[PDB]
Amino acid sequence: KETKEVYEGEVTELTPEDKTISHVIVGLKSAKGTKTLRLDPTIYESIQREKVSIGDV
Amino acid sequence: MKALVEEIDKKTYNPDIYFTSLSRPVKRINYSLADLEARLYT
Amino acid sequence: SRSAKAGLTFPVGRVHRLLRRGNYAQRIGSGAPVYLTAVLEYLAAEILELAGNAARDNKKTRIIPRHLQLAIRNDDELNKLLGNVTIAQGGVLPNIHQNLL
Amino acid sequence: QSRSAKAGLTFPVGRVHRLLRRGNYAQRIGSGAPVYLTAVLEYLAAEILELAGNAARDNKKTRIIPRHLQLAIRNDDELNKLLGNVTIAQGGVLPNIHQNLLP
Amino acid sequence: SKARKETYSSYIYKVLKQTHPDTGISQKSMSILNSFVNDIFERIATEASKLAAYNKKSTISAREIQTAVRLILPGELAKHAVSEGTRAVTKYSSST
Amino acid sequence: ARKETYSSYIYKVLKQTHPDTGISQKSMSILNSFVNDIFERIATEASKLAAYNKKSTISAREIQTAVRLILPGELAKHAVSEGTRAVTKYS
Amino acid sequence: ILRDNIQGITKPAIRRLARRGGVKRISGLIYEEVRAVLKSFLESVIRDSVTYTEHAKRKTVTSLDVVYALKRQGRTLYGFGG
Amino acid sequence: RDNIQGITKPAIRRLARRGGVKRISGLIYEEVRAVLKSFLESVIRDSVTYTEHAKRKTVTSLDVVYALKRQGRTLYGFGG
Amino acid sequence: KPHRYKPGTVALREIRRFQKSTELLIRKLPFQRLVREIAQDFKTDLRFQSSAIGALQESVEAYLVSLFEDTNLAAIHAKRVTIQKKEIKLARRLRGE
Amino acid sequence: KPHRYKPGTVALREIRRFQKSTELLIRKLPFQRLVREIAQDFKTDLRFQSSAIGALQESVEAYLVSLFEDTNLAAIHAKRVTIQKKEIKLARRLRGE
Repeated sequence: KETKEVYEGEVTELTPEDKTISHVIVGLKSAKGTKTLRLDPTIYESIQREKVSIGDV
Repeated sequence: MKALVEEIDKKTYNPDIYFTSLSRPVKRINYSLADLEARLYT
Repeated sequence: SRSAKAGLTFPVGRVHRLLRRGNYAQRIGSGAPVYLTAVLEYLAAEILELAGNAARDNKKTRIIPRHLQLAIRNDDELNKLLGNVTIAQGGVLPNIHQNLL
Repeated sequence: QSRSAKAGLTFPVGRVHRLLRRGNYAQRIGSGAPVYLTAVLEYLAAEILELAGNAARDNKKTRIIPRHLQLAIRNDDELNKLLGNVTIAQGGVLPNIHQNLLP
Repeated sequence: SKARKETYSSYIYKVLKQTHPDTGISQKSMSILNSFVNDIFERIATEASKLAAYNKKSTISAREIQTAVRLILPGELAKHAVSEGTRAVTKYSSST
Repeated sequence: ARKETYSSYIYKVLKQTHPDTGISQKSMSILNSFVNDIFERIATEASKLAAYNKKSTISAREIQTAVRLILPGELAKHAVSEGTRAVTKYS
Repeated sequence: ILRDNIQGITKPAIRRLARRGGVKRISGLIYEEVRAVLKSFLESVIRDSVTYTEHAKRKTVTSLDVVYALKRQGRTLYGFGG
Repeated sequence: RDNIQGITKPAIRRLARRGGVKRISGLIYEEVRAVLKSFLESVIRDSVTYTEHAKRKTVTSLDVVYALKRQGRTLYGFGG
Repeated sequence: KPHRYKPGTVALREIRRFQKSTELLIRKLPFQRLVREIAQDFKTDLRFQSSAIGALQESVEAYLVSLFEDTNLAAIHAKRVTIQKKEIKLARRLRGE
Repeated sequence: KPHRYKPGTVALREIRRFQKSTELLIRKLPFQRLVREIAQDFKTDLRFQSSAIGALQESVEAYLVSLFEDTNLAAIHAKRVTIQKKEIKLARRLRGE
């Protein structure tokens, strides 16, 4: 038995932090909330693989 | 282990400046007049 | 006296008689002047140690009212406790504004 | 007959005298002090009653709302200087309009 | 379910009938007047207690109420309150 | 004539805390005004707090909640701890 | 109920309270600063309310607890529970 | 006759130096003199009140300290 | 031809409208959950009467009105019509807080 | 070659000079005739002790010092170094007077 965290939302900004080694803050706009999160370069590389843009769930 | 996902604010968080913090205790305050005037005039 | 067996310095009979003749209530308990001498002894010991260290800062073996003024005003709980109290011959704090420099 | 009618008072002397006895103020209480206190409280209460009464007469109402008492207290200088921190519930504020904000 | 409570309803209604016997008073403003008389009672009572404690005396007379009213009130309210108070007291003591 | 002050008690607590530094007479009068003022503070708050509960008896409960209400939480915390320690050690 | 009830005070409510005070134009940080002053004020009164409620051996706060709580602070709130 | 002018302008200048004021205009001495004129009436009137209640012809230090007691100022030092 | 007011007109009639009203401008339920929210971490499982809530809301409303009047005069001293954060810190600090 | 200071130097050393001194800045005789002058029209033929005059002068001096500090911060809020009459009315009115 194990618990896992689930994140989802509409992508608002894909931008480095302010200075960098290339990480990307992904601002996920959900319905009931808006939060920004910082990710690893590998999951950001898969984000570049999925060909997402501004406004994709 | 190392979390690949990190929640972060836009205004409060900066990637460069990282800061972490937590009979009667009382901070030490110098009652010297020349120390306070020496601090305020430098 | 009952101050030495309880670890007190201020007398219990003077405070108990002052509460009796001070027109506060009809019945007066026995632990209330002991509690009052405990609180007044702790607070007076606090002003004595803060004014004592404030006298130790300026290299003087006597307590002037300026040492008590800086000892009270430099503490946050003493300034919040007594904000309207005017101390004679205590002076003011060396507060210099930054924009006037 | 109570001693309020022979002295020209409305508030009772026995309730104020007993309240001063059981209020833990002093050991000995005089006899003219509750009469003086009912005189001062009767004059002041009559003052608020006539000022709030005329303030109720200004807005053409036969009942005293707390706004009439609020304007009656705040419009007087001695009542504002006497009570400056007193907050009146459902009394509103004064129509204070600044001159520089006008076009 | 209620035993008894004390208020100034009939007295404020009687002075109301003495000043302007047309305008009525609501219950909430009557409670505000009850808080007013109950507050000023503690004001002149507490000032009489401290003023009696300052003179090293255990007796509260009309002198302490007179100088207490003269010290905690403006000169108009203390002047007319001192005049009407001394008038009611000296008119009271003349009956005997 | 006689007068009452806290000179020997403040001198004794002075000898208990730091028995080197002396105290002037004027600052001793300021401390006398301080203890004489806070005595009227906790005494008056005990009188009004005893009057609020419709009781004619002032106990250590009224001094405890009075000290807890008129002081900040540090001074009321250590004053309540040392006060209950002195009272429970006394009884 | 237990999570961020400080945001329940709306911005047009602070705008109406600014209209009561005679304010013409209102900037951005006024609602946050007024919300912070209200947040300190409700602790400053409510803490004394829990103090008198704990001393009164009661589990329910009454009007005498609020009026007597504001009595020692010099505010002397009349009206309800005088 | 006009003892209110006894307070000199360099005295108010020194009291401005105690408060951290750099430059002082012209009406500051008149406004400060008026505030002091109202203040001495506001304290001295209560001093004559307590002196008249005390059945005394001489004002003492307890009259001044007890006069400033009810106003919340609580002046310590002389006559505490 | 649309009919619009110039900026500065509706604020004056809002002053004339709300300054004649003695009603409360804050709703009962967010103030209820706010009072219970501050009362949560002090003492658990408390109760509140039907009274003593409009007293806190009344003193909060009138005290905030007087604070907006003193802060409004502080913004008047700055020779402008806009209220700023330093006006709230100025009028808050100069009142003895 | 005369030696003169620039405007703004002697005020700072006057602050350093007087802020280290606890002496009274008002003389005893104009305050004496002033106190007797206010005491003339209240009660005729009064007496004053040798004490209770430096208490009024001490509370007047320290209260005027705190009023000059609050008025000085009020002039600091106006983004200038000069004190004005509206600063005294502002810092006087905002303290509850």
